[PDB]
Amino acid sequence: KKAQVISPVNGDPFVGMLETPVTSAPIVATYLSNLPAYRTGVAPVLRGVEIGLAHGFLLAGPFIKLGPLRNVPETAEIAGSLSAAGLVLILALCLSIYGSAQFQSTPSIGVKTLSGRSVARDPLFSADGWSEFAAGFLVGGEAGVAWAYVCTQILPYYS
Amino acid sequence: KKVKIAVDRNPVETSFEKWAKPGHFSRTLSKGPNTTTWIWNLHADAHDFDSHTSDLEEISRKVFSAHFGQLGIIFIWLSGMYFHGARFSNYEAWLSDPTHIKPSAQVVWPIVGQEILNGDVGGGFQGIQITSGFFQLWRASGITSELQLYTTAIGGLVMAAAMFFAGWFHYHKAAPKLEWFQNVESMLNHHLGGLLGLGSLAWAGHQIHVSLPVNKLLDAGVDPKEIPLPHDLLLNRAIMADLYPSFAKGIAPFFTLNWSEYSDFLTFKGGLNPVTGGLWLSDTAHHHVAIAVLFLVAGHMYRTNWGIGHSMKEILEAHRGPFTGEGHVGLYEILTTSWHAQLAINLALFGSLSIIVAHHMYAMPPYPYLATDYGTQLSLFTHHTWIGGFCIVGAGAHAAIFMVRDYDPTNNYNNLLDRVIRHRDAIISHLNWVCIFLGFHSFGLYIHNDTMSALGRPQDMFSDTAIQLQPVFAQWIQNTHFLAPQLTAPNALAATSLTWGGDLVAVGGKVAMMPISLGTSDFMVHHIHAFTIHVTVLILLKGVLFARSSRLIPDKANLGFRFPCDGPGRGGTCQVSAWDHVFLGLFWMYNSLSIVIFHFSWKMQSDVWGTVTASGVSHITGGNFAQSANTINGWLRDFLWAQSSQVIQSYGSALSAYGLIFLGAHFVWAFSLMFLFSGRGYWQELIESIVWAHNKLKVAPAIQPRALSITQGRAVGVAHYLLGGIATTWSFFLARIISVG
Amino acid sequence: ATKLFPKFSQGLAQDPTTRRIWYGLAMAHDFESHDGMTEENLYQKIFASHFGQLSIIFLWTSGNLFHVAWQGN
Amino acid sequence: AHIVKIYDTCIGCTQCVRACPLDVLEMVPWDGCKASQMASAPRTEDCVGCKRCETACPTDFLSVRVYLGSESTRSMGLSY
Amino acid sequence: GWVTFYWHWKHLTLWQGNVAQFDESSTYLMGWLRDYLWLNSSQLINGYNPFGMNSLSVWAWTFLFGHLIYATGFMFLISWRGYWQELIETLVWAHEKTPLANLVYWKDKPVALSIVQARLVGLAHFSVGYIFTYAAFLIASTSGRF
Amino acid sequence: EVGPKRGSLVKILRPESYWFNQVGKVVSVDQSGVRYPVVVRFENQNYAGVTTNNYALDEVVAA
Amino acid sequence: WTVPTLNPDTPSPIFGGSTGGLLRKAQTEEFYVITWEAKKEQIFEMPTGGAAIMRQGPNLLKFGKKEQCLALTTQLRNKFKLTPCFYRVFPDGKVQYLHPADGVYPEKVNAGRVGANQNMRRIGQNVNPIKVKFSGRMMSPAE
Ligand code: CLA
Ligand code: CLA
Ligand code: CLA
Ligand code: CLA
Ligand code: CLA
Ligand SMILES: CC1=C(/C=C/C(C)=C/C=C/C(C)=C/C=C/C=C(C)/C=C/C=C(C)/C=C/C2=C(C)CCCC2(C)C)C(C)(C)CCC1
Ligand SMILES: CC1=C(C/C=C(\C)CCC[C@H](C)CCC[C@H](C)CCCC(C)C)C(=O)c2ccccc2C1=O
Ligand SMILES: CC1=C(C/C=C(\C)CCC[C@H](C)CCC[C@H](C)CCCC(C)C)C(=O)c2ccccc2C1=O
Ligand code: SF4
Ligand code: SF4
Repeated sequence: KKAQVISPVNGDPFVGMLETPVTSAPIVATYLSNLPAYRTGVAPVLRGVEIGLAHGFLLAGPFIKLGPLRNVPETAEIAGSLSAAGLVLILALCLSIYGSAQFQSTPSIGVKTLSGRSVARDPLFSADGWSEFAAGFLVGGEAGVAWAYVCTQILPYYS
Repeated sequence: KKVKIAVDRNPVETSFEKWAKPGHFSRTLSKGPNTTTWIWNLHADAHDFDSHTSDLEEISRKVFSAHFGQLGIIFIWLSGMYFHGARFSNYEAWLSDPTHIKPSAQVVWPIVGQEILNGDVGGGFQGIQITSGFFQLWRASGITSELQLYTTAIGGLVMAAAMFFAGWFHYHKAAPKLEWFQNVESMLNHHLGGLLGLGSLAWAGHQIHVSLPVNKLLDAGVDPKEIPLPHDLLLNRAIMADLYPSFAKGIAPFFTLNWSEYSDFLTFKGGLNPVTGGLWLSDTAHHHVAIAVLFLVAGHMYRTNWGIGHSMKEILEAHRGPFTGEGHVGLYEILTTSWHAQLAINLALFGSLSIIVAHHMYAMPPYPYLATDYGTQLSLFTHHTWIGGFCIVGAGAHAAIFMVRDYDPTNNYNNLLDRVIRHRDAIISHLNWVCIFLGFHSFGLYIHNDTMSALGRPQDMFSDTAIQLQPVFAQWIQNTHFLAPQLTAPNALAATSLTWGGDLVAVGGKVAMMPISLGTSDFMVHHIHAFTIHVTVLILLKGVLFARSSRLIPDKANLGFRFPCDGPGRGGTCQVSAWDHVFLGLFWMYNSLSIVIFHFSWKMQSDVWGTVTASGVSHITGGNFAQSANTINGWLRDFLWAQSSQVIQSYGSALSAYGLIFLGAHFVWAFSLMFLFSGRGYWQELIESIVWAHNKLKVAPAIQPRALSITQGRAVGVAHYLLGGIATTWSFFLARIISVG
Repeated sequence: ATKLFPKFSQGLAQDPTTRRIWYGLAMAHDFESHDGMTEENLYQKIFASHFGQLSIIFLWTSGNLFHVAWQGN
Repeated sequence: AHIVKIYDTCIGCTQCVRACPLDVLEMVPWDGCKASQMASAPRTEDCVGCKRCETACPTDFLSVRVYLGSESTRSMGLSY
Repeated sequence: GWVTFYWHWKHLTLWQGNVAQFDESSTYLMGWLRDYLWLNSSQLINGYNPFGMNSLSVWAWTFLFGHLIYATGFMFLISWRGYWQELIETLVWAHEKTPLANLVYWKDKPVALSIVQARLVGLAHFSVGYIFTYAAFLIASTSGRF
Repeated sequence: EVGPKRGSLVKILRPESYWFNQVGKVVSVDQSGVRYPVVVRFENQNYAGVTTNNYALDEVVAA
Repeated sequence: WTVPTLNPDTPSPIFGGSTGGLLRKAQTEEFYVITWEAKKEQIFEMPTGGAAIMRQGPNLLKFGKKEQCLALTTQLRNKFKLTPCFYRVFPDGKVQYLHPADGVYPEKVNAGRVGANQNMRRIGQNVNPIKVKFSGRMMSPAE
């Protein structure tokens, strides 16, 4: 009857997160820590480029296979890539105004990392950091949409 | 010995002394009324037995005798239906021609012109065409005479008087103690062996000896007057051995375990009777024999007075995991200490069971000539679906009431209930997200189709033609159960239902049951069903988990289960209680089950029900559900506007009362909006300006007129809302399907 | 901290919630419940608002005329 | 912050303080309507506006009166 | 709505030459339901069907639009603040504890609509749906015939 | 002593009272310098559920 | 009586962890700490959700809202007959004592606490809102 799995977060039963296998399994925490969002030491512009490449490559698919011009053979990929470009641009504007809105207060409380060593604050959560993050997001998103078009053009088994 | 009879002699004196004193059951209302709210509280707290007192023994005795009263009332109602089928019915005429004559058992008196409601149903009769299906049930029982219904009615009245005598006895003369009610091992052993095991065994005996031969002769064209009476099929074994030669062997094949000899009246045929359109009564007889054996072995599981068996406390306490802490410990104490914890589970499973019943009674119509009475089939799905939803909402209610009153945190430390209350935020957050996801991806599909077909882009819709969302999993299960007798159920001659696929059974020209195809429309409506169910679950479960406390109000348990609000503070705290979550879950239950029964009616009228006169099945709506139900305008046009032609033109005909209850139900539903949209504080000031006029004329009452409570306003509003909406649907359904079906 | 949108109400501009946005959208033209409003300033703001309503009405009629003249028959 | 005012009809029954879930009210001696206690509202920055206080006031209408004012985190019962 | 129902039906029966239909059916409410609301909806709701569409499809879509908005106002009219504030508390927890999404945070704290505010919002959804539904029905049942 | 007798019927003259222009019976009158000394009990209860209330000497009148 | 300083060495009750605990308000704006000295180990009810076991001796407990602390205060005072006292902690480390701000609980007199927000008139002796019009902000006649 030993070996309980569910634990409170960092041992604190009053914070309210209840560290759980979906939260803090070694593989899951490893994967989430390796994501460019949580690389708080790298420049936010490059993490934004990577995130934007991913998101601009994935969100072309729906516009391509389900857009209004999905059934005309060659116009479909062009239309969906232009639509994904527009959506990426909209998201970049969203990120810019979010950086205008959020980063004005500079909260003074520190950050630890569930093991005691007081890490620094992520430069991403600063006005200049989020500005360059949205810049990287725009660049990477448009590049990822363009490459999605390219992959529709060049991949062998693209049905 | 532990498990035994334990009662108190003459606990409560039998007198009308407390009948003359209303409000006697509580300390607050026994002082008398000063305001009108007392009159409402007298009724709201009437059966709230766990607040009249604290001792569970007296609460339990009250509950037991109240159950006896409910049983007596149910027996009165059953005897009344049997009596109306005996005196005021065309049953003996319907037995001779059930495919032509409409089942009627309610005659209307000719007083103010309502003799027009005595419709020409058939059999030289004039009455109201019933949709409860009692005629099919009685034919399946093997009645064949109104005298047997008469004596069944008199037996029902005898049993009702017996139940009421039993309630009076077990409250006033000899009422059991708490340690008698708390023998849940004995109660389960008995309710499984004797109630559901021996009950199914006895019904199997009736099905062997009365239903099967009588119905076998009824299906062979024999007139119900020349059929042997059931006692003649009991005594004269020659008749049964002529009908089933295994009766020539006696009961020896049972005791010699040569059971295959009984394969004449205990079958596994499957499918439907081609001549009646219902399940084979030999199949049902074998069914009830089997589940009787199963329940009788299931009733020998728990330990009562002889060491063999299980202690439920030991099963529960030894079921715990690494994810779940201490596990089911303290739940035995919860359920042997709280009546509401029991009521919650019982209502939940009983309502889910009623919906199981609704779904399993149309696909596998058990009674002869049930499927071809489309009104009876529709009514029997709708009724049990609604009863199930109501019971489930009540299950959420009483779970909340447990969490408020009967919950003790000392008994529940790191058990499953504590561990649920500790992460209710995760629970409700994921439930909220899935409700939103499903709302979008289930209703925005309908909006997308509306927008596409309105813009003239039918190639962009979500249909069986443009963008197919086929329900491939349900289609595979259909094919898996259609091919079941070939591979996975070799002793079954056919599948359980014809809805899996195959040939249709048509009786009297009308389609009893035929395969049901599923496409994109069915995908969308099933996902709508899951969406609405999940939102109702969201509301009720959020009321349960946040019945004691929240991040808004941490002291909600002291506030109670039924309170309107803490105040306008914290931005506004109205409907924070666990009662108001039930009040909203009622609305969402209505919204869910309305769509469920709408799906049923349209799918049945389009793709199942119909006539075969020439070579071809001509359905009622012509199979529009496949292509028309992709849109909300579809359900408007081709269901709510098209199938409303029978209810609004029913005036001057036998179904005119259905149109009347259409309009009056539309009235009551909207009337509910006077109570739901508004608030008490307006009506109190209006009432006091009226009381001024009553004072001026010296007619102000001594019982001060108050506006209804806030909680009472919400309850009245939801009551009128549900009544009007359900009754509108009832009128629409019945007026449509009695005419076209 | 204290926001900027409800220039007419400092109690709303200090609201940390989303109620500030809504109540500032819905208290914008209740000029007599503004901060620092006098009666003369009230009447003057109302005068200007009536001028704005007139301008809007006349632009609306101009647009009806224009679209009937252009895209109509 | 909401506005909680307490009037001289207070008979000093302490019910408004016992009902207050936020510790906004307190009972002050003799520096009020009369001797034998009186209520007061010194910590209205913590008042949420629930009006449990005036729900519990037994005087004609309510000696304690909550007037809903500007909201904050403390006056909206937010743990976030 | 009563006023305009009366006007619209009296004039629909006048314009169609069938004032007898109003003189007979307007004396009872199933007349108003069937012969006015049900009868004159025939072209409106068939503005678009699975066979195609016509110029009344915009008014059909608007009809259903108002039916949606009205009912949505029912949500703010019947359900009241305190169910939604606790729901939003749960969603705040969900956003603060979700990885890759707690990076994004609100500047204005999510609270439920207040009491007066949601009263106004339900009244506005209600009125907009009422108005749009009747405008669609009016213009479509009159333009469809004439 | 001040006020009415301790069984007298009294009409309430407080404008914001629930029992304004309504007859009540005196429980007692506190003879100190207390403001609102008169304790009146009413046969009918207010919206809060109270039947007693303290009134001043100018808020009370005979019959 | 003097204002007690918050002891951080005070242990906490035995709680297995919930989800109703602290949020970013604790890190950004404020949070609250309630303390009490218990005579035994009793399973009490957390206002956030779930049951915790208080320790024999002094306990300490974090909360994100003052209403939570006073809910537990009335629970420990009414069901366990204890005398708890809670604070308000700011993320920068500043502690502000809150409940027994004079030592005794607010329903009891203390002979020296000052009466605040007391209108010395009857509730019907308030002026009409026309007299408090154009006072700057929208102002109630109660002022
Ligand atoms: C005539 C015989 C009789 C007499 C004199 C009493 C006398 C008493 N009983 Mg007992 N009792 C009896 C029969 C009797 N009982 C029976 C037959 C049952 C089994 C159901 C009970 C079960 C019972 C319980 C469980 C309790 C009592 C209690 C009481 C006390 C007050 C009950 C009261 O307020 O009655 C007035 C109440 C009624 C008249 C209600 C009748 C409800 C009936 C059964 C159902 C009718 C439903 C109806 C069909 C709905 C129609 C809907 C409508 C809108 C059309 C009193 C000592 C209570 C007690 O001791 O508390 C101190 C208590 O808790 N009795
Ligand atoms: C073989 C034994 C047996 C049987 C048949 C039943 C049957 C029943 N019990 Mg259970 N019960 C039993 C043993 C049994 N019990 C034991 C041993 C205990 C003690 C732990 C309990 C404790 C218990 C409680 C606490 C309650 C029940 C209830 C019920 C009824 C539920 C209603 C229902 O399903 O409608 C089916 C209806 C019928 C089948 C109608 C016919 C009823 C027949 C005549 C009575 C059954 C035989 C009876 C138990 C034996 C005594 C007969 C009498 C002459 C002395 C049902 C009649 C509930 C109820 O409704 O209360 C009234 C309820 O509240 N029982
Ligand atoms: C509870 C269910 C039930 C009941 C009551 C019956 C009843 C009966 N079955 Mg059926 N049967 C059933 C289920 C049932 N069956 C099922 C599930 C199957 C499938 C396996 C069958 C298959 C079956 C076959 C194949 C046959 C029967 C037959 C019979 C009859 C003969 C009984 C017999 O020989 O057993 C013996 C039973 C007893 C010896 C008990 C008698 C007890 C008496 C009544 C005691 C009372 C005396 C009292 C104390 C004092 C007198 C009082 C007063 C006069 C002084 C009888 C009518 C036979 C028959 O007649 O066919 C029509 C037959 O051939 N049954
Ligand atoms: C096995 C079924 C069952 C049982 C035994 C109980 C028992 C109880 N419930 Mg639960 N409940 C149930 C099902 C059940 N309920 C269901 C299905 C729902 C969902 C609707 C609820 C929802 C519910 C809530 C929300 C509450 C209860 C409460 C209660 C308690 C007091 C009920 C009372 O005094 O009402 C006395 C009876 C009435 C007031 C009559 C109600 C009037 C109805 C609505 C009229 C309409 C019905 C009619 C068929 C329609 C035609 C109308 C016609 C007359 C014109 C009691 C313990 C209360 C409680 O414990 O809180 C402390 C409470 O607040 N129940
Ligand atoms: C038609 C009326 C209506 C509508 C649309 C809703 C909608 C909703 N209710 Mg409400 N509700 C209503 C009536 C309604 N309710 C009534 C009458 C009651 C009775 C009191 C309730 C009681 C109630 C409760 C108690 C709960 C809800 C919940 C919900 C949500 C669950 C579905 C969801 O999120 O899916 C997604 C949204 C929809 C399906 C709405 C339609 C949006 C479509 C898809 C189009 C989207 C437009 C798109 C963004 C383009 C924008 C255009 C741009 C110009 C702005 C949703 C916000 C639940 C909730 O909030 O938790 C999840 C909940 O707990 N409701
Ligand atoms: C659901 C429901 C219903 C119905 C129900 C039913 C119909 C049920 C049934 C049930 C049943 C139907 C039951 C039964 C039971 C039975 C029993 C319980 C019996 C018993 C018997 C006995 C116990 C005996 C014994 C013996 C003998 C005598 C022989 C020899 C040996 C011995 C000793 C064993 C309705 C719809 C109306 C309403 C709602 C609810
Ligand atoms: C209309 C309405 C009222 C007013 C309803 C009044 C108070 C009661 C309605 C009628 C009562 C029941 C009187 C009916 C007659 C009495 C039963 C006495 C019988 C006398 C003769 C008629 C026989 C509320 O008090 C209310 C409160 C909270 C939310 C919504 C509402 C709401 O919508
Ligand atoms: C759904 C619902 C919510 C939840 C609604 C949330 C909190 C706000 C709505 C979510 C977003 C903001 C929808 C915004 C869409 C609008 C189209 C925005 C238009 C406004 C601009 C013109 C300014 C409540 O807070 C509520 C409160 C009291 C009674 C009933 C209810 C209620 O029914
Ligand atoms: S409104 Fe609530 S918190 Fe404010 S003073 Fe009154 S009782 Fe206390
Ligand atoms: S409850 Fe009312 S009367 Fe009693 S002390 Fe508080 S304000 Fe005074």
